[PDB]
Amino acid sequence: GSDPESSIFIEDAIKYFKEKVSTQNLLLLLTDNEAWNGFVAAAELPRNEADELRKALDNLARQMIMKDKNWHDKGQQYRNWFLKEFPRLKSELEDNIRRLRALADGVQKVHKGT
Repeated sequence: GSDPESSIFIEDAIKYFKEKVSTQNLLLLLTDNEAWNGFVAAAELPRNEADELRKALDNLARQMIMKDKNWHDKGQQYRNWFLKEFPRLKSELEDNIRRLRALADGVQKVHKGT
């Protein structure tokens, strides 16, 4: 009754990243540092959950990196950033994650949002 509830947000965000988002798509968010910060800095997430998210996704990635060199194979998920950020923007990944975060606060309300 005086907690951030980051853990709930992490597990339920990983559900959004595994069920709603493809693994091959989230690995391209993880591989590039500016892409991940483009998500987190937009979502304004504290370093605690900011890391716990990518670390939980890095356990999903931990089993992959043993055989997959796809991380630096060619680097071209798409030929342009326009082609990447057009079906959905990094602010949409942020939006859906801010929903999950404010739902964690929706249970707790110690972090005085509204």
